[PDB]
Amino acid sequence: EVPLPQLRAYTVDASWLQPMAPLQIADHTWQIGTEDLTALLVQTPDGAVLLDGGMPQMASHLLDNMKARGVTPRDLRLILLSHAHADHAGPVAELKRRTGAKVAANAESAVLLARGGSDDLHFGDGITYPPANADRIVMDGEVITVGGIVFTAHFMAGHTPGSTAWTWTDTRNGKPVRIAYADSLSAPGYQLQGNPRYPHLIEDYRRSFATVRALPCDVLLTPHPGASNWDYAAGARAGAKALTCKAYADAAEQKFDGQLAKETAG
Amino acid sequence: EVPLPQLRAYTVDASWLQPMAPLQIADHTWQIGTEDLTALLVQTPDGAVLLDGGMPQMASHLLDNMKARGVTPRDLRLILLSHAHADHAGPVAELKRRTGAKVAANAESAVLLARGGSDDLHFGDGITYPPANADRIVMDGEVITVGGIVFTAHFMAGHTPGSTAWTWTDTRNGKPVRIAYADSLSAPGYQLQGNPRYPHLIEDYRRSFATVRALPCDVLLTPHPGASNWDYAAGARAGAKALTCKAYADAAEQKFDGQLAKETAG
Amino acid sequence: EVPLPQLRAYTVDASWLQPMAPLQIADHTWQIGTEDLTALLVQTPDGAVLLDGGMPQMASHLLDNMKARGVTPRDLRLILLSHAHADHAGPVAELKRRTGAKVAANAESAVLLARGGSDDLHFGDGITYPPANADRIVMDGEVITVGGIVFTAHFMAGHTPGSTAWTWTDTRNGKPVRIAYADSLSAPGYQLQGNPRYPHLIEDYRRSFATVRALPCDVLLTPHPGASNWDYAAGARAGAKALTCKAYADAAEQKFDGQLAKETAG
Amino acid sequence: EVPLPQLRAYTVDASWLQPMAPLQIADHTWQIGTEDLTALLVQTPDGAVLLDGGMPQMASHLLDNMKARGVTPRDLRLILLSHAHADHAGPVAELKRRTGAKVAANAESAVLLARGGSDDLHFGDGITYPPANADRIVMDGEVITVGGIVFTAHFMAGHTPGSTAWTWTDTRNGKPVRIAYADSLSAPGYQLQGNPRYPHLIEDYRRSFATVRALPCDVLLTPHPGASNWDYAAGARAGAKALTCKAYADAAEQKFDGQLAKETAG
Ligand SMILES: CC(C)c1cccc2c(-c3ccc(CS(C)(=O)=O)c(Cl)c3)c(C(=O)O)[nH]c12
Ligand SMILES: CC(C)c1cccc2c(-c3ccc(CS(C)(=O)=O)c(Cl)c3)c(C(=O)O)[nH]c12
Ligand SMILES: CC(C)c1cccc2c(-c3ccc(CS(C)(=O)=O)c(Cl)c3)c(C(=O)O)[nH]c12
Ligand SMILES: CC(C)c1cccc2c(-c3ccc(CS(C)(=O)=O)c(Cl)c3)c(C(=O)O)[nH]c12
Ligand SMILES: [Zn+2]
Ligand SMILES: [Zn+2]
Ligand SMILES: [Zn+2]
Ligand SMILES: [Zn+2]
Ligand SMILES: [Zn+2]
Ligand SMILES: [Zn+2]
Ligand SMILES: [Zn+2]
Ligand SMILES: [Zn+2]
Repeated sequence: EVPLPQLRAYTVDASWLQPMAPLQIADHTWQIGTEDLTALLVQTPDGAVLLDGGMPQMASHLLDNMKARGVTPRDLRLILLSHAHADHAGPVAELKRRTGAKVAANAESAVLLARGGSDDLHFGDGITYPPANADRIVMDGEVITVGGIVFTAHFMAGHTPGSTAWTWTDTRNGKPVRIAYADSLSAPGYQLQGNPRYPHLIEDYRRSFATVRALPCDVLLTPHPGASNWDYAAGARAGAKALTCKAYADAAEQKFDGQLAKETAG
Repeated sequence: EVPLPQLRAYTVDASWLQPMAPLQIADHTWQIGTEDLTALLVQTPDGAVLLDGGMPQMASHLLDNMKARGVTPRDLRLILLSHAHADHAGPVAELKRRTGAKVAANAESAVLLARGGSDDLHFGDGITYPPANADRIVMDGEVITVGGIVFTAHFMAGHTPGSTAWTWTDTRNGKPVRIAYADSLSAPGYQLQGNPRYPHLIEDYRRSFATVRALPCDVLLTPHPGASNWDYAAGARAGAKALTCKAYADAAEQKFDGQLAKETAG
Repeated sequence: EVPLPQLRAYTVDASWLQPMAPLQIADHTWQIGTEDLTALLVQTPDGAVLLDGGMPQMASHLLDNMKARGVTPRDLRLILLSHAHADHAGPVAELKRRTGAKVAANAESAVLLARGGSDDLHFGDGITYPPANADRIVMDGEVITVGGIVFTAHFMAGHTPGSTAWTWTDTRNGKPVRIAYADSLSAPGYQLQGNPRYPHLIEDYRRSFATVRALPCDVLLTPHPGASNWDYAAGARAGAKALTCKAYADAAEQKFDGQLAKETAG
Repeated sequence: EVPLPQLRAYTVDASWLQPMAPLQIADHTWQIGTEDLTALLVQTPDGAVLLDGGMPQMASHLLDNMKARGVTPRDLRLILLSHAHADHAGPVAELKRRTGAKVAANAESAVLLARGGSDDLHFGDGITYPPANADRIVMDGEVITVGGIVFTAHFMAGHTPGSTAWTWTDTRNGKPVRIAYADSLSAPGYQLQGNPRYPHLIEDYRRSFATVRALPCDVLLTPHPGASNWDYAAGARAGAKALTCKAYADAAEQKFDGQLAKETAG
């Protein structure tokens, strides 16, 4: 009579999967992902750091762009994550197999990564990806140093329990540039109020808005570039319209408050 | 220009996903999966055992058929696996979350289950599923006893390194029935000779043919029923045409030898 | 010349290892550990819950006391933890092997449990125990229900990142009794200020004092009974001198402030 | 009355813990462990390989000897294991935290490593150590190549299910030297016959004797040097009395047959 449905892969907008050549953000920091998914390469004299990798099928493209930058597989030392959803941590397992890279993440992100995004608090098994293990667990405010670039973790739970902003100082034109890679603050299709799987969701989002507002932030980047008004396809003006961290937090909070009101009405 | 491809879910023949009501094999043993994927429920006075669950989307159907048999979620004590591919272990993680069940498997199956079938020796990441942890590691020839039914593991590596046959004795018409749930012996699209990820593949398959030939085997069942000539949709004659274990092993070896010859020619 | 030192097991006060018979706390709640380590059995019509198990060598004693209470290994459904140090989660792995029990814990506790307490933020590898996997990850404020007893998690990070208080309502003399199993608030030998492995340690402890002060709390119990002024060897007056949650929090904060001052002076 | 016993660390002969300076075996291969535990450093132009690390407390000594050889923590690329007992894999977790090293092991060794040697088939929880994750699972006969040195795995189950011999070709005096690092073939205190946790133990040991006898083997090394008649404290004559692989296998089989006969008589 009626068979059970076939499994459905989550399909994304084509721009999320559109390869781009490396785009320089600061002296050591490059966008090497796709037009609409951030994957940041930070290059140091002592090896490279990758912050996010995008979707699972982006692994080979990332390695190609690393090679274009002078980074061989052995040179990739560290993978950091904004959060462990399939569209940001998708290729981590494959990257670990193909490079020297080790993963550092907080406990919440580590457990979600280790189950490949399955049993998501909001999406169930709808967006799974290959599981990976974290090599180092980080705590809030902990620093990790690679070739003299210091990365600081700032927990900003909400979009996932383990959502993290990463900050570091690079240079540009001889002057320091405080880069803030702030995580998503969206809640796409989430039940916000009275969620049995995330009872303090609203409190965590409100704290996370405050955390983002206060980040050291000359340049804001986000996992989805549109969230911070980056346009990676716009070349020399890709970052011209980027939001401040304050503006990003304010916009996210206004959207969140609207969603809460609609949820109450729905 | 050209975006990377969207992820593709592996889609299966519709009969693999066609629910069926429980079909009794022996006094305590029932097929509760789909028309073309085996999932065996063994019911004892001390709880139930599930051998395989089929595809990931079959979890709720399995629980429905268990309930029809008098088995509540708390009553499911043990999940055993033939091998940890998505079409047999697919729903294990969800079943563990929704029942009291613990998983027993050999080390090879446990590591493949824990990575959700990713980095498959032959399929890469093409057939992933939600990862799950094994609660007990079993060795070759080890027995597990549930409510007085004794299950014996017989390793038969090849289709996966961890492929296992499970045997137990049930009853029918007052007489013992030695049931052999023998794993797949297919090698679908595999590189058999000189495979760097499985150097002794051919030797393992040949040993596994010999293991299957020698199993205690009044009734053979297989994860794909067609492999042992079962027809789960045929009601009272579902098992009438079933192969012996000897015939199953011989047929698998003849097919394997043909594949080897074609590989040499290709 | 001089060999490396032998490994040293952490040895504890003998009272921590002194078995005791079950001591009833409320209609369904029993202390079944040792004189100086709490292990709480909550018995319901639908199976039993264990909160903490004490030291690794306590597994058989716990099972003996469960049997004395009418709880067989199959009847133990759930293990909850205060925190995943060796003196409270020590026997969890063995209990999972020997019972039907599944573990529910927050992500921080799950990752520490899965590494058997190794690489502790403060103790390094000095207090390891057999690793175990969590079956369910809980979020702050999440409830788990067993046979109609509702357990609520209240995160109180500090002693470990994953430290949790568990609350439930039992009965006594026909009246509700709100039981609070609050975790340790000690910091034994910890570097409190400027700790690179726990940068927000002090902030987390201060929040945890406030959490404990506000718990629903007719009866306070603690992993080390002396912390809440229980005397499990005192029979019918074991709980007579027990602190309120408010008094426990106040005492812990005063001790913490003294330790901070001594650290500044040392 | 009588408290439960304190945990007992397994204490080893002092020579197992006696540090030694690096002892050269061949052009790229050095013993860097203790007088009575092997830990082999293989140095290549593309990074270093460590085969075994000895006991848990040896991590810092290993890193000191690596530094003496010109190998920094970032230069250690790969850890291979003979088997995952505490006296050979003890420091692996710490080495992974402190170096760039990734672990490659077979599935049996990986699962035992991941539980820190707990629930050992023969020793129970008597010899635990800090758990570690494997980064790569290897199959029998699989090769791993580092800086042009090719390591081949030869499974030799028995002492543990995952016991592995590793072979590679180095040079000495301009000529190839086929090095065989063969695992332990002892069965210390094991129940050999009818062991429910290892039903095919005897068959596996007999196959492993045959595997060892046939290894490519100009120079045999073993995890316990005395098993192959090495004397690491004897300087320029440390390896003079070393057994062939054939002689090692024959001696192990004669000892095994004697143990079997004593077990039958006991
Ligand atoms: C679960 C995954 C597959 C998923 C699916 C679908 C959407 C998202 C978003 C998301 C939501 C809103 C905006 C608009 S905006 C100006 O940024 O508010 C953006 Cl750009 C992205 C995110 C995310 O935020 O990570 N994830 C999604
Ligand atoms: C990786 C998964 C998704 C997959 C995909 C596609 C096919 C299979 C088979 C398979 C092969 C041959 C036969 C014909 S026959 C009379 O049995 O020789 C049968 Cl029925 C099944 C198997 C398996 O054997 O498990 N798995 C497959
Ligand atoms: C790491 C483990 C093995 C360990 C070792 C040693 C001590 C503890 C304590 C601890 C500290 C203070 C008090 C005095 S008091 C009135 O309670 O402030 C108490 Cl009772 C217990 C704890 C703990 O609190 O869990 N753990 C310890
Ligand atoms: C479980 C651990 C802590 C343990 C404890 C105690 C002994 C061993 C041995 C062992 C056995 C026999 C020989 C004598 S001989 C000439 O080699 O036959 C040797 Cl040297 C070593 C081994 C091992 O073989 O790995 N492990 C032991
Ligand atoms: Zn997301
Ligand atoms: Zn996203
Ligand atoms: Zn298969
Ligand atoms: Zn199949
Ligand atoms: Zn503690
Ligand atoms: Zn304690
Ligand atoms: Zn050993
Ligand atoms: Zn040994």
